[PDB]
Amino acid sequence: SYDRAITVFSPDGHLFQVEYAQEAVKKGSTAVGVRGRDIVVLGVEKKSVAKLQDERTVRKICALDDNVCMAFAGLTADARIVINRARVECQSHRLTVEDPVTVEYITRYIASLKQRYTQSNGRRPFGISALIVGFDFDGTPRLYQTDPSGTYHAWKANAIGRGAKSVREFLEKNYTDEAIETDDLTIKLVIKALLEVVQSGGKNIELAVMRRDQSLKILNPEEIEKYVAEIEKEKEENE
Amino acid sequence: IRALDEGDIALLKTYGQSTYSRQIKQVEDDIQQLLKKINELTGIKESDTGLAPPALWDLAADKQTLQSEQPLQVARCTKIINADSEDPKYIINVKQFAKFVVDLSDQVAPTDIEEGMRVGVDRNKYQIHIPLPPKIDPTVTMMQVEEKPDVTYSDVGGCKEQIEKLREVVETPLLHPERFVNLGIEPPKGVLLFGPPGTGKTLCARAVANRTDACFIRVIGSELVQKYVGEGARMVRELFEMARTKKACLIFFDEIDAIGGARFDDGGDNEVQRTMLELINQLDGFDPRGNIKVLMATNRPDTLDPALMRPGRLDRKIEFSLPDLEGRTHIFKIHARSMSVERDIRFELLARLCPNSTGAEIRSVCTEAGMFAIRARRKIATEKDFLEAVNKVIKSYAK
Amino acid sequence: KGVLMYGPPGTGKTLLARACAAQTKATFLKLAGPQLVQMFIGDGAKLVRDAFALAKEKAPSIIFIDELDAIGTKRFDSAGDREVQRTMLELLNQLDGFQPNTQVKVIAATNRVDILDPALLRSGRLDRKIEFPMPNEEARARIMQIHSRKMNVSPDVNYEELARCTDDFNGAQCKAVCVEAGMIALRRGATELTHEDYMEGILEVQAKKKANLQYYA
Amino acid sequence: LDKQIKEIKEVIELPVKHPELFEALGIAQPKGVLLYGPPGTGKTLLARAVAHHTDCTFIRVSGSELVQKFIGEGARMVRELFVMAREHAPSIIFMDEIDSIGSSRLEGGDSEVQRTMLELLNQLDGFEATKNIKVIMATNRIDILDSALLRPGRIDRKIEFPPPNEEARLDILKIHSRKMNLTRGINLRKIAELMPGASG
Amino acid sequence: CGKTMLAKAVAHHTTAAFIRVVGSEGPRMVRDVFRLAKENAPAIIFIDEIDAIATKRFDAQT
Amino acid sequence: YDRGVNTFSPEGRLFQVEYAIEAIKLGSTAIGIQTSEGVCLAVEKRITSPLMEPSSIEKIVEIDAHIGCAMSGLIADAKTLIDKARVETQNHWFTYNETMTVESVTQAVSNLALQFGEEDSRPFGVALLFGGVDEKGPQLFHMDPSGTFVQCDARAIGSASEGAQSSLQEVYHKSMTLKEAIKSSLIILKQVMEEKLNATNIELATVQPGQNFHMFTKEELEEVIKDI
Amino acid sequence: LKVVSSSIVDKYIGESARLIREMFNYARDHQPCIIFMDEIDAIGGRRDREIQRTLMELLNQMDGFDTLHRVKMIMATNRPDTLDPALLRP
Amino acid sequence: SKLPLVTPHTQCRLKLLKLERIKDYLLMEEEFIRNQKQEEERSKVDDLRGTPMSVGTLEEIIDDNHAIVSTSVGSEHYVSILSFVDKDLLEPGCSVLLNHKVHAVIGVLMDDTDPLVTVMKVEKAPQETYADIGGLDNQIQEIKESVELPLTHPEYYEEMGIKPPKGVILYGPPGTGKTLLAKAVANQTSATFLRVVGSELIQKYLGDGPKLVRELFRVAEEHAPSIVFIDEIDAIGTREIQRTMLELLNQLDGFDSRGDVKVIMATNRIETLDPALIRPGRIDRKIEFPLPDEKTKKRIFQIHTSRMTLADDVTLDDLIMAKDDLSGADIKAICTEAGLMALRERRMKVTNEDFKKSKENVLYKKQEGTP
Ligand SMILES: Nc1ncnc2c1ncn2[C@@H]1O[C@H](COP(=O)(O)OP(=O)(O)OP(=O)(O)O)[C@@H](O)[C@H]1O
Ligand SMILES: Nc1ncnc2c1ncn2[C@@H]1O[C@H](COP(=O)(O)OP(=O)(O)O)[C@@H](O)[C@H]1O
Ligand SMILES: Nc1ncnc2c1ncn2[C@@H]1O[C@H](COP(=O)(O)OP(=O)(O)O)[C@@H](O)[C@H]1O
Ligand SMILES: Nc1ncnc2c1ncn2[C@@H]1O[C@H](COP(=O)(O)OP(=O)(O)O)[C@@H](O)[C@H]1O
Ligand SMILES: [Mg+2]
Repeated sequence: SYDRAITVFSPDGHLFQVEYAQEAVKKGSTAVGVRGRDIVVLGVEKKSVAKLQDERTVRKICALDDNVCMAFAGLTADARIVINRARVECQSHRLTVEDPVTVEYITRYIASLKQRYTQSNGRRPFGISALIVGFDFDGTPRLYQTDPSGTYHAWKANAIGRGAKSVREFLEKNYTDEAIETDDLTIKLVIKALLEVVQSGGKNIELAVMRRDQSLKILNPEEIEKYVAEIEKEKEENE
Repeated sequence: IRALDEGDIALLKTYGQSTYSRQIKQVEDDIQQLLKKINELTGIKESDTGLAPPALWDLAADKQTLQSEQPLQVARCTKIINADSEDPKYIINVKQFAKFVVDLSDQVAPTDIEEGMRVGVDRNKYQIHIPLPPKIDPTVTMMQVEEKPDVTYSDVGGCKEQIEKLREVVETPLLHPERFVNLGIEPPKGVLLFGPPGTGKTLCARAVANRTDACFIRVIGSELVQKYVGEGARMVRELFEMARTKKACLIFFDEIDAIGGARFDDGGDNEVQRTMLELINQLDGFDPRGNIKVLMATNRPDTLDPALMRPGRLDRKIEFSLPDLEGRTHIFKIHARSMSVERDIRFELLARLCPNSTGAEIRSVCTEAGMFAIRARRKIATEKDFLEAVNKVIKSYAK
Repeated sequence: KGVLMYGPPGTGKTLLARACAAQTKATFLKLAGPQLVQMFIGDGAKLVRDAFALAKEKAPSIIFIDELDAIGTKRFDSAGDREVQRTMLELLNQLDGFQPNTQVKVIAATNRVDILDPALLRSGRLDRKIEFPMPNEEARARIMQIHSRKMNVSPDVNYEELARCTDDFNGAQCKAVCVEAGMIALRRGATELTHEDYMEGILEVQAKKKANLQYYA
Repeated sequence: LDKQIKEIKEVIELPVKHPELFEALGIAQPKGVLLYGPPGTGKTLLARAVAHHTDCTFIRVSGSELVQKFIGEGARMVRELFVMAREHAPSIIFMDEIDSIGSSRLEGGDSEVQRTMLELLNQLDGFEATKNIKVIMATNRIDILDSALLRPGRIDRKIEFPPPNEEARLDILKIHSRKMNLTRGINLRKIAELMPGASG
Repeated sequence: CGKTMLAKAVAHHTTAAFIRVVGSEGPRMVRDVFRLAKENAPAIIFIDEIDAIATKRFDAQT
Repeated sequence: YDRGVNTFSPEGRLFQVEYAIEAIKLGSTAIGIQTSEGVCLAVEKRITSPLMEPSSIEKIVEIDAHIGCAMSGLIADAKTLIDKARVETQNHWFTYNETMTVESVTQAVSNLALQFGEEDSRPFGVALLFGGVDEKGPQLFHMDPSGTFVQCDARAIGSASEGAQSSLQEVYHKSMTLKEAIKSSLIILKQVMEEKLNATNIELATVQPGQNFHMFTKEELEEVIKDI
Repeated sequence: LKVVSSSIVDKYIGESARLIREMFNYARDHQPCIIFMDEIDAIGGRRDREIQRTLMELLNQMDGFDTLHRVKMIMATNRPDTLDPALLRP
Repeated sequence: SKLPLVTPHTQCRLKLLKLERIKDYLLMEEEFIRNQKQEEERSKVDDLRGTPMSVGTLEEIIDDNHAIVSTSVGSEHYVSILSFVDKDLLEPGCSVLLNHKVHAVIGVLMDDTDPLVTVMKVEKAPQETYADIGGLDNQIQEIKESVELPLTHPEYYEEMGIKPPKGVILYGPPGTGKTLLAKAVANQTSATFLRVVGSELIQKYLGDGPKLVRELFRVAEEHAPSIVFIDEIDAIGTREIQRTMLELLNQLDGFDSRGDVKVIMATNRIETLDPALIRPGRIDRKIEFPLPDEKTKKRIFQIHTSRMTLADDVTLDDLIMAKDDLSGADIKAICTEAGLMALRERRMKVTNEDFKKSKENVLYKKQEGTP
C-alpha cells in the first residue's frame, strides 16, 4: 500500500501527503520571524518586483487583528484563504468572548483549521506555513510557527521557506541568549539575514515591527536601509 | 552577434597567444611523434604462454611421451550391447563429432566400464581405453569451498543454544555416528537458520565450515538462478550428485529466500520455482538422499515455500535473535579479543548502552573505535574511544 | 491408467510411490517435473517420448512423475515458458491421444493441484485422483509408532496423548517429533527415550507461537 | 533557418572544427543541443547537414526506439549507442522525439522509462570520452519535456524552430521546386502568401 | 468489399512483392516491416484495417 | 486490500491499522509507571533546536487536576484526543459532580477513536498513556489507534519501545516507592533512549490521590541532576 | 498423418521447418491423405524463436494448397484463444 | 607507461624547459635503442610445440600431467600435459595452447574473454586527483580512512587488530563531487578502478543481473587491490531486482573471504535506499556531500577558472556570496557559459560581466513554479 492518497498509510505509517505539503512549503520563498526583548520584527525577501508588477498589491505582509500580523509562505491562494478565516475568527472572538484575542488562541485556531481540513478524503491540505507574532502574551512578545500538518510550536526565532536550512543555522549561530537590548539591534540582526538570504540586494526586506504594545508598524525601504547600513558597519569591523 | 569568421578565428587564435605557445606546441607535437617512434623501435611488447622456471622441466621424457602416447578423444559410453558377454561391443557418443560401435583395448576390462561412464577413445580406431571421471559443471565444481574460512565457533558470541542445536545435526553425526547408531536413532539431515540480517547466520555457517571435516559446498541465490530454463535445476542435480560422490558431505544454501519463494500461479517467476522444486525433489523425494547434510540461512523464514520448510528437508529450524545483555558482552569480548585495547574496558557498560543492536553493529562499533584510535595515531583504543564509536554508529543508524 | 496423488506437503505421497515401487516387481521409471523441462528447444518432448517408449519396451512399467507441478501448470502463464508448455503437451498426448497406451501405468504427485492444467487433470489421463489429507489422530499415533519402531522407546508411551497434542501436524512432522525425541534423549544421555522427550519434541516441531493477536487489527 | 543554423554552427561546429580555442580558453567543450518546434520544421534536416559539414559521423536513434518491452534494455541500448559513437571517431548523436522518453513520469510501471532517461543523462553527464563527441536532441512542443536533461551541467543549449515565415516559405518552395519542371507565368510568392502558418 | 482483393491483384500483375500486416497486430514491429520491405525494391507493404493504431491523437494515459 | 479499513485480508487482518501501530512506532518514546504511592509518566521531547521553547511541544499534558497524559505518534491529532478527554472530564464532572474514573476517560477517548469506518476518516495514528488517581484506586492506562485499551503497571510506547519496555519490566515490582520507580525509569531512559538528563528534552509528570495541585515536575530537576 | 504438434519441435537450427515441409510433401506424394496435427497451439500460439519461424513455414505450406490435391487437414486444441489469429484467417 | 606531469600551465619558459627535458630524455632513448643464446631451450620447447599451435579451453585436470581439453569445433580430448606448463596457472575455463597434431597442452594463453568487465576495467583513472577536488575536506578524510589508508597502509589495522572498513556509501545532491571524489581516491592509490553505474546492471535476462554482479566481484578479486564504484546505487537499491540486491549484499558481506577489494557506492536519494542494502555491519561509513559553502565555492571557482585567461576587473567574491544554491557542477557550467559569452564578444580573456551574465542565466535554468 503506497501513499497515493491523503487518508491512507504506507506500512511505515507516515502520511506522505503531509510530507508533500511540507515540501510544497519548502518551495516557497524565505520568511524569518523573531521575538525580541519587547518587540517582534519581520522582514520578507524575494519581492522581485517586475516593472509593471507594483509590489504593494500582492501584500507580502498582512495584519489580521486589532494587532497581529503575518502572511503565509507556500502557495498564496491558501494563504489568502486562511487570511479570510483569520479575519473572521479574530473579529468573532473579540466580539463574543469576555476578553479580546490572544496569540496562543488564534495560533491554535489556525492549527486546528489546517488539521480539520486535512483530516478527510477529497480535501486538499493547506500547503502553507506561517510565523505568527502577537502582543497580548500578558503584554509580552512571543512567536509561533504553524505547519501544514496542523501543528503549532513556539519559537524565540524561526525561519521557514527557501532559507529554512540556512537562516535557522544562522540563528543557531547568533541568536543572543542575552535579551536583545535596543530592539533596533534585533531589527538589524534580522535584517542581516533577511538580506543575506536573497543576495542582500537591499530591495526586498519588506518589514514590519510591533513593540508588543503598539499597533502595526511598518518599515519603509529607506528606514530599513538605515539598519542595513548599520549592519554593514558592524560587518566591516574585521580590519 | 555575427558568427566567428575564419579571419576572426585566425586573429583570435594568436595575438592573445604568448611568446612560447608556437615553440611549445611544436615541442609537444614532436614529443608525441617521437613517442610513437619509440613504440615502433621497441616494437610490440612480448606476449608469453607460461613455460615455468627453465630448470624445472623438459627431460627427454616429455618429447618421448608426446611421440609415444595417444591423444585420446572423449566420449559418452552408451548401450553396452553385451550380445554374448564375450564380445561386448559398447556404443559411444563422442560429442559434436559422431557415435560409434567399438570395443575395449587389451588393457581395460569389462567390469571397469559401465553405461555412461564418460569413456576415453582412441583417435583412429576409436577403441576404448580410459575410464574418465564424470562431467561436473565448472560453476558447480568451483562451488566447493576448498579453503576453510578462519572463523570458528568460539568466535560466535551468545548463541550457545543455537550453536548447540546446529552442531547436533551438522557435526555430531559425522564425528560420532556411534552415539546415534548404538542408540538406534536416525539424526536429522536439514537445518534452517533464520533471523534478522546481521545476526550471525553466515558467521556460524563459516564456523561450521571450520569445524567440518567432510566436504562443504557454499550456495547463494545467484549460483542457481540462470537465464536458461531448466539449467538451474540441472545445476542442482549436478551439485547433489557431486555431494553423493563424497563420503558424507555438507551443502550450504545461503540466502535460500532468493529461490525458495512459495509457488504462485495467477500472477509468476515460475522458473525460479522450477529450480526450487528440483531442489525439493533432491532433498527429499524418490531415492535416498544419502549422507548429505543440508544447512540453509534466510532473512525471511515465512517467504520460503511450505514444502521446503517441511521436516525431512528442513528438520530443525534455528532462530537467531538480537542478542541479550550477556550475549552483547560476550560478542564485545570476542571482537575486542583481537584488537589493541586498554586492559580494564568495562565492556558490559557498552553492551547495556547498546540498543537492539545486531552482532554486525558490535563488529562495526569495535571497528569504529579502532578507526578513531588510528586517526588519533594512538596505538591503543580506550574507553572514551569505544564510547565515541558507540555514539557514531548508533546516531548513524538514527540518521 | 492414470493416478494423480495429491495433498499438502507432509502426508506421504512420495512414500506411497516408493512403497509401490518396492512391492511390484516391474520396471519402474522415477522422475521429477524439473527433469523434463531442460534447456534446448525440442529436447524436453523428446525426453518425455523416450521415457514412454522405454516403458513400452519394458512393458510391465510404472512411471512415477513426481512434482508434476513443474511441467504441469496453467497453459497461459503469467511468456517465454512455452517450451515447458510444449513438453507438457507431449506428455499430455503421450497419456491419451490417437494411439492408446496400455500396460504403462503413470503415478503423479503434487502439492498444488490448483496450479495444474484442466487438461492433465482430466479423467482419461489421470483416472484416479487420490487425496492425501492431514493425518488423523489415530493416523498420527500410527505414524509415530511406525517411526519409533526401532528407537527403543519407553515401555509406557501414551501415543494417544501425543496425537492429541499434534493437531495440524503432517506425517513428516510426526517423524520429526520422533527423531527430535531421540535427539533429546541423547541430550539427557538416556538409553531409552520416554514421554517427556516426546513432549519436548512436540514443542520443538510445532510452530512459531504466532504473536500478540490482541494488539492486532 | 538562417538564424537557427548560425546558432547551431556556433555551438556544434566550433568545438569540433576549432577545439584549440576551448583549449586556450581552457573551458570544456559544450556537449549537446536540444531542438524544439512544431513537427516538420527541418530539425532532422539541420542536424544532418551540420553533421555533413562538420565531417563527423551521424548516428540516430528516435526516443520511441529506446523504449523496448523489457527492463534493462533501454540502458543497454543507450550505453552501446554511446560505445558506437565513441568507436566511430568524431560523431554527432541524433535522437528524434526525445520527449517520448523524457516527460512527466512522477504521475506513476513506467520504471524503465526513468531507467532509460537517467542512463542517457548519466552517459552525457560523465562527459564519457567526449573527444569530438556531440549529441543532438529533437523535441516537438518543448513543454512536454522535463528539465532533468536541461540542468546546467547537462546538455547546454536550446534552439527554437517556429513555423516558416513568408521568406522561409519562399526558400523552401524554391528548394523543393528546383527539381520540378516549372513553367513561365508562375507566381510562387502568391502561393507562399496563400499558405499561412505552414510547418515547412 | 475488395480493398485487399484489388491490392493482391495489383501485386500479382506487377513485379511487386506483397507484404501484409493487420492493424490489430510495437514500433519495432513497424521498423522490421519497413526493413523487410527494403530487402525487395519493388515490394509493396499493406496495412489492413489500420485505424486502430492511427486513431486521432491526444494526451495518452497508460 | 490497500484502500482502507473496509477491506479484509485472507487472514482477516485489516491492512490499514497495523500501519497506524507503526505510526505509533515513529513517534517519540513515552513511559508510564503505576505505584501505590503515585502514578508517573515520562516523555522525550526530541527538541529539534533549543531555539524552540521546549515547553511548546505538548508531549506531556494535564487533562485535569487528577489525571495527566503522554502520547507517541503523529502528535498532531493526539492533541485533539487530549481535547476530547478534557471536555469529557469537564462535562461529566459538571453534570454528575462525581470524579471521572480514568478507566472511563480512556473509554470515552476510545469511543472517539472508533469514528473512521464505524459511522455513515482514518485511524488516529497515535498511542497514549493516562495516569490518574481516584477515590477507589491510583491507576495507569494505555490507549492505541485501534480503540482498544489496557491497564498496565509499567508501559512504554513510541520509538525504542521494545528495549525500554524490557528494562522497565525487569526493574518493576509491586511494592516499589515512587522515588525508586522514578529513578529507575530515568536511568533507563538515560542509558537506552538518548543521553544524560536535562530540562530541555525530558519531561516528567506525577499524580497522587491527595494532591489536586502541581501534577507536573518543573524547575526542581537540579537535585536529581547532581544526585542521579 | 497424425501429429502431436510438440513433436514437430526440434532443437537443431531450422529442422522443424524442414520437417513441416517434408510432411506436406509426403502428403502430396501419397494422396489421398489427411493431416491431423493435434494440440496446434504448441506451435500455433500468438507471436521460442524456432516455433514462430516454423509457424511461418506451416502458413506457407498451407497456402500452397492447389485445388487439385486430395489432401485435407484437421487441427485440434483445448485453448483456441491462445492460437495465433493468423490461422484464423479464411 | 605515460609521460610525466607538466604543472606550470601558463605558457611560460618554465613549461617549455620541462617539455625540453622530457624531449632530451626521450631523444636519449631514441639514441640508445637505435644504437644496436637460449637456442637450446628454444629448440627443445618451441620445437616440441611445433608451429602452428591451436587454442582451446581446459575443462579438467585428472592426473599430474593429463588434462581434458575442448576446442572451437566443440570436440573433447583427454591429452597429456608437457612439464613446462605452469600447473597453478591452469584451471577450468582457462584458454590453453595445444600442439596442432597431438593436441598436447603446451601453455596457458592469458585470458582474452569476459569482455564486459574487461572494458569495465577503467585504467583511465588518471584524469582527476585530490588536488582537482577542492573543499571536501571532511569527506576526503572519511574516504582516506575508509578505502585509501587500508590499501596504502594496512599496517596500522593489522597491528591494531582492526579488520578495516571495506564498504562505503556516498550521498548528497547531484553535482556535489561524489564521482569526482571516487575517481580521485582511485588515482591517489594506484589500485585498479572498476565502475558500473546503477541501472546498467539491471538487465532483461533472469541471469545477467546477479551474474554481472558475480563476475564484477570476481574480476575485482582477480586484480586484488581494486575499487568497485557503484554509481546510482539508487536504481537497484531503492523479486528479480531484489535478487540482484541479494547477490550484491552477499558479495559484500557473505561467505568465503572477500579479500582486498574496496567498494564505494554513490546515491542521490540515500533515505530511499533499502536498509538491507545499507548493512550497518558492512556499510559502516556513510559520507554526506552537502552543497558547497562559501569557502568551498571559492575553491571550486578558483580551480575551474584557474586554467582560464582572466581580465583584471573580475570581482570573484561578489560572484560567490548568494545563498549557496549552486553545486560544483553548476559552477563548472558557469565557467563554461561565461567562457562562451566572452568568446561571443571576441574576448579571449574573460571579464566580470561574462561571469555575471553566466550566473544569471544558469540560475534562470532552475525552477518552474509560479506561486
Ligand atoms: N503415513 C505415513 N507413514 C509413515 N511415514 C510417513 C507417513 N506420512 C509421512 N511419513 C514420513 O514423512 C515423510 C513424507 O514425505 P514424502 O517423501 O512422502 O513426501 P511428500 O509428503 O509427498 O512431499 P512433497 O509433496 O514435498 O514431495 C517421509 O519421510 C515419511 O517417512
Ligand atoms: N554472535 C556473534 N558473535 C560474534 N560475531 C557476530 C555474532 N553475530 C554477528 N556477528 C558479526 O556480525 C556479522 C553478521 O553477519 P551475518 O549475520 O552472518 O550475515 P547474514 O545476515 O548475511 O547471515 C558477522 O560478520 C560477524 O562477525
Ligand atoms: N527549411 C526547410 N527547407 C527544406 N526542407 C525542409 C525545411 N523544413 C522542413 N523540411 C522538410 O521537412 C522535413 C522536416 O523533418 P523534421 O522537422 O525533422 O520532422 P520532426 O519535426 O518530426 O523532427 C525534412 O525532412 C525536410 O525534407
Ligand atoms: N568540490 C568540488 N571541487 C571541484 N569540482 C567539483 C566539486 N564538486 C563538484 N565539482 C564538479 O562537478 C563534477 C562532478 O560531479 P559529481 O557530483 O561527481 O557527479 P555525480 O553527482 O553524478 O556524482 C565535476 O565536473 C566537477 O568539476
Ligand atoms: Mg515427493
